[PDB]
Amino acid sequence: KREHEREVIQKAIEENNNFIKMAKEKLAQKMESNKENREAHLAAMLERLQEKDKHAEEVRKNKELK
Amino acid sequence: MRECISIHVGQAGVQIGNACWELYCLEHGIQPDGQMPSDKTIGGGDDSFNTFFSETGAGKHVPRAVFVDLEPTVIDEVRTGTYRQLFHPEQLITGKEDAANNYARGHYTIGKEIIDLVLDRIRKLADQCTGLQGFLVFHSFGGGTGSGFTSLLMERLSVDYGKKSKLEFSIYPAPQVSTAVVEPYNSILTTHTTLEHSDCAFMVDNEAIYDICRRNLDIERPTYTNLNRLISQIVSSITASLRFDGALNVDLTEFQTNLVPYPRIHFPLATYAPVISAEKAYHEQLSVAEITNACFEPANQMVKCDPRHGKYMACCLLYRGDVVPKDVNAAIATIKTKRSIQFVDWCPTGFKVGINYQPPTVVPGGDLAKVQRAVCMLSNTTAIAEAWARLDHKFDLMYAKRAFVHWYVGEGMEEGEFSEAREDMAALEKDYEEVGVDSV
Amino acid sequence: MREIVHIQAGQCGNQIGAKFWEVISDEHGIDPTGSYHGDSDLQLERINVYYNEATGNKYVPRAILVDLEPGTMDSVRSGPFGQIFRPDNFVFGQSGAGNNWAKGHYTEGAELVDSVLDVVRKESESCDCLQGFQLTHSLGGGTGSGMGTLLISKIREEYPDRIMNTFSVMPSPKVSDTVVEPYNATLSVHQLVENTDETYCIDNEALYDICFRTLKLTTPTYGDLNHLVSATMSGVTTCLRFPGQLNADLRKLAVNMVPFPRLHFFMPGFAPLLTVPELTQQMFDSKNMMAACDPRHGRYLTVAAIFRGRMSMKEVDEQMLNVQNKNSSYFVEWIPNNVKTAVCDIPPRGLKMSATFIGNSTAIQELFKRISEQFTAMFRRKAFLHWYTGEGMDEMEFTEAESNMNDLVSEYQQYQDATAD
Ligand SMILES: Nc1nc2c(ncn2[C@@H]2O[C@H](COP(=O)(O)OP(=O)(O)OP(=O)(O)O)[C@@H](O)[C@H]2O)c(=O)[nH]1
Ligand SMILES: Nc1nc2c(ncn2[C@@H]2O[C@H](COP(=O)(O)OP(=O)(O)OP(=O)(O)O)[C@@H](O)[C@H]2O)c(=O)[nH]1
Ligand SMILES: COc1cc(C(=O)c2c[nH]c(-c3cccc4[nH]ccc34)n2)cc(OC)c1OC
Ligand SMILES: [Ca+2]
Ligand SMILES: [Mg+2]
Repeated sequence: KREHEREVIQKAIEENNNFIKMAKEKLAQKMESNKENREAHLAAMLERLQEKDKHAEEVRKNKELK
Repeated sequence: MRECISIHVGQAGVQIGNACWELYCLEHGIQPDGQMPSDKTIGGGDDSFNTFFSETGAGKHVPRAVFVDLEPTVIDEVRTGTYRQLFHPEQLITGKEDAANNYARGHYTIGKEIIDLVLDRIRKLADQCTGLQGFLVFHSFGGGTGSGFTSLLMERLSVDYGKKSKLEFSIYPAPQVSTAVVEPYNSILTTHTTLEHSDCAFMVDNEAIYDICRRNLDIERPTYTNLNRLISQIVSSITASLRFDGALNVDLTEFQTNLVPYPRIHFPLATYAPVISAEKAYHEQLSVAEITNACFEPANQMVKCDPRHGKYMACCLLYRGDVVPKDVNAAIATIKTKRSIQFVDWCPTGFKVGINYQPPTVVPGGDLAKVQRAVCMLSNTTAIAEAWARLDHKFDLMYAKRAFVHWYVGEGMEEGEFSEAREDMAALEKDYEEVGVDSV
Repeated sequence: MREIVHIQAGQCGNQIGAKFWEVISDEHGIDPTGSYHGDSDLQLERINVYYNEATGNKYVPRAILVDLEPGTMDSVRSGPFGQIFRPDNFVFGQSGAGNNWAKGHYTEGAELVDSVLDVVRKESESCDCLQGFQLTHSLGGGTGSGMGTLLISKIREEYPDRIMNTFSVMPSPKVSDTVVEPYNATLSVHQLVENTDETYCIDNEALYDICFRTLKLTTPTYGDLNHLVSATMSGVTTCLRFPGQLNADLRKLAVNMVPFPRLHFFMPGFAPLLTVPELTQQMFDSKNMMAACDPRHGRYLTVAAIFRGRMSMKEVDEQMLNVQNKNSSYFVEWIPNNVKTAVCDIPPRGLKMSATFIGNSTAIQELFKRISEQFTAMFRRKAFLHWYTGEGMDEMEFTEAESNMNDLVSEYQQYQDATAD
């Protein structure tokens, strides 16, 4: 019965720790995937805007063939 | 000991915090400068009000509270308001840019810049506690900060404070005072993310409060100030057991044992009475029986739903004022014969009663009459799932078209989080249906 | 502080821009010298949004005034309040675009755009917390249209996380005979669809019809048209400039008005051109729309309405709910609570009660169809295309702008036909 008492409180400790651990890990994965998603969204926006700079210089080079 | 730390997040959480803490001070005789002449133990103490107030050596009684908002407009009014001396400046935390009604900005983009500072300031309050009992979190469902930052904070609080209890006061959205079209989105996202991290949540339907103010206080067009004065009375009735003590005072944790049969079923329905104008209350004194009977009128509930068409799992009555058990028992006996009160077959039908003897206080210039006795009913009814059903339907209408979703994806969120959140809500509605079915 | 940086480009942009600063400076009690002469402290509570405070209690508009045409600088300076703008914020060339979009966007305007971006940079970097930018311009000319959209692209490159708002004046043959304006507008709409977050479609066709039919003004001048524009611009910025229960800003407006990124072209409305029932019915009347579109030819995705003056908020709430019920079929069923109402106690000059309307209606396709019809009438004949290929442009860029605008129309039609069930 003493051995069972030990196992009950050890199970209570292990479940509270496991809940903290998995909540800690799920959050870190959520923040990291969100960071790379938002960065990729901003990078795609600038890439399209930078392709507008390449097309603009191309338009000027064509007029320079005046 | 058993201190409680209050956390007020976003405009709704902050402004309701203003109303609650002003009401607390009037209830305990605390002046706007924090001095409490009746308190003879200078610089400390173990009294019931010390669960919500710490004390400085100069005799100031300081709320165990943190105010957080991602923009400074609302908390700036606290910093320059009537009770500015009550709070140490580090208890009032503001950013520069709000979440713009966007859960993703409150949880990820903007919220992540301030979360560590907020947790540091919370730890400062927790370190002043000799027996910290848990947290009370005030926030809206619909705001980007109230939804996004709160759920981020609740996740971090579970990590930093193991399974220490966390209670919510959550403002459920209503069109009459809505601020954003995407409030159903924010509500479902924060309810899903917070569900595992909250032990008990008291939802407050702004439409229910709006209607009570119109119908009972004869207020033509209620403002936030009208709503918050009523809400603070209901919050005070719920926390009264933590801040006062007496021989018939049942602690809130003891009510929670009865109110939460399964961890996910932790949303009690609050019903409060009486809400009466000073002109109506004059010469009309409402008895224990009358205010108790009013607890079973759906018009007095904090969230719109019909418990007459659901089943009860718990019924708690929290009385304050001139109330004795004999009158409570007779009132309950009458109500049971004459009302539609059906319990599930796996729960006892008895009503848990708490009585706090100090009568309700009203803030000067309000619309509520001062009354000799009031009661707040906390019931666990399957009918509260109606609030989820209405919210989930509004979510479905927009999400079927992916309307406004790009504002969330642009902040790094994925559609999978929307559908994962919505599936959790679908399981929650199913849970409430299952608990109501008879045993086999 | 949530600052907005205002930019006005070209003749039309500088004209409606100057009137905007005149109107709101009066509303905030700012005189032409930048000194405050005010009754209420509601006038100064959110004054950061459009004004910088220099030492000495002087308020200077956070405004950048730009044109390839030198004359407009002097006309701005000589106009009322010309003496409030920062002189370093005047950026002008010597060329003039001659209603040539390619000159504004690719050649002469690109030569001047870096000089403007430097002014944008001092102003943006002084900002406590920048909301974003609001540009005034026309789409029918060359500078405001071509250089305006080039500026939008360049600003978005350096401020990709700020809101880009435009007041875009659409061309109409009733006010302008210049032939190539359907080209300039289509090329501009091509840019605006991709690179702005919210665009107010200020339609010269609608402005003319209101002055002629409703106000009975034959031969309406630009002062008559811009009188409607300044009333509109004051109304749709009221919730940015004054403290309200809604506490509006450019991002919150976009989040709530724009369900899909490309469908960000708003129909403004104003009333009166009175009881609260009259205001609400007029505000939803097609005659009061600043875009020549009939709302009953489409459906509202979202609506924002601001009522100004001393009136019963209960009565306003009842009437707004009433027009939604009696016109249910003209609001989409799959966006709940898509009509929002706000109130401001301070009325504009000369009225005790006014109402301003911001609609995201699928009927806006009527505006783009009208421009598409005029565009294709010329493009099928290749008329005056040498003005554009002469600046180095390739002719299928015209193909793409037309195709992109036709896509915008079809997308508005798609959500007009969508149902909840
Ligand atoms: N009862 C009550 N509800 C409020 C109050 N203030 C805001 N709300 C409600 O809260 C919702 C909007 O969320 P807010 O709390 O204002 O937004 P927020 O938390 O500051 O988040 P942001 O988007 O960053 O501003 C709406 O449904 C409002 O009706 C208040 O003082 N009392
Ligand atoms: N409502 C209104 N429209 C105007 C005003 N001024 C010009 N427009 C319209 O603007 C269009 C032409 O654009 P402009 O602004 O005049 O040309 P710009 O932007 O200065 O560019 P360039 O003159 O070619 O260098 C025409 O269709 C006019 O009808 C104005 O003051 N009010
Ligand atoms: C109401 O009027 C205005 C609002 C706003 C605004 O930021 C906002 C926030 N929510 C909303 C909004 C819009 C549409 C449907 C909605 N259902 C719930 C909220 C909401 N709109 C900005 C304005 O002018 C700049 C303005 O004036 C016209
Ligand atoms: Ca003490
Ligand atoms: Mg806020």
